[PDB]
Amino acid sequence: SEERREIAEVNKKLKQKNQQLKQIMDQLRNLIWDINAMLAMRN
Amino acid sequence: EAELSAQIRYLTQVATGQPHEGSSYSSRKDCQMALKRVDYARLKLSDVARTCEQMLEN
Repeated sequence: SEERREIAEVNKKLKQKNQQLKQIMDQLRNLIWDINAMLAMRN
Repeated sequence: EAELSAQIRYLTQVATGQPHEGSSYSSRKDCQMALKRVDYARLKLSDVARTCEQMLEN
């Protein structure tokens, strides 16, 4: 029964880890899109 | 006297009375835009590194 609580612990842990990874991924996406747009318009 | 007479002669050869419509503005403008692109990318990299430090910090 304690292993269920262990499961819930690690589930909450990587829930938070996945949301932080989503924020990192969104900021990288936006930086790539901005770089490509700004460099596309220079010509 | 020789140097100043020679330079007044040379200035007589290359004077026009017209205000020289050439410039270098567009290249400075493009260089400023390139530098501000670099600055924008620097700020965004600081933000991504800060979120990475928040993730690894726990």
